[PDB]
Amino acid sequence: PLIVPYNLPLPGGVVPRMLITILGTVKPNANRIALDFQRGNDVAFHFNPRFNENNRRVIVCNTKLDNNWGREERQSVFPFESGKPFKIQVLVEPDHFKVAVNDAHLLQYNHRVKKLNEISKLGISGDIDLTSASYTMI
Ligand SMILES: Cc1nnc([C@@H]2O[C@H](CO)[C@H](O)[C@H](n3cc(-c4cc(F)c(Cl)c(F)c4)nn3)[C@H]2O)n1-c1cc(Cl)ccc1C(F)(F)F
Repeated sequence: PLIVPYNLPLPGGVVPRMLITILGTVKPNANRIALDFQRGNDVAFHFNPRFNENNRRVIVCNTKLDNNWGREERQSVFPFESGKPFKIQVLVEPDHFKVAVNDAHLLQYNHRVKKLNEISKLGISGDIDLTSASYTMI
């Protein structure tokens, strides 16, 4: 097992064709999950499934620069289920991050932070148990 919050180092940051794979299980009474692609204390890409925001399931994606959150990107397609195993894949593409859950494409998030090499850490937090987190260039 892996400790949560988990820090997956990205020495030399993200680069196109980098495939990050995370394997785990959502906890039985999960409230939220978060992946944080960090550039120091800024968050180039925050991917946040909320099991209950205003009584609705939603994935909120955003960038935090200099302590302030920008323009939220929201989507109602929500494949995570409490108590069930998951596989998240994040494929870094030239102009966006592609996100797939359990081999099904979920969403993409266009790069706001364009200096990709400075996005040096992936924080993985929230209501999950984690078994694997790594990346391979494809
Ligand atoms: C309203 C509102 N309700 N939530 C948010 C923030 O929305 C952001 C996206 O826009 C991030 O999701 C922030 N966030 C979530 C977490 C996290 C997630 C986890 F799952 C865990 Cl486990 C964990 F510990 C931590 N840390 N920071 C979250 O606090 N905002 C919001 C939205 C905007 Cl655009 C601007 C300002 C706010 C503010 F926070 F000030 F209120």
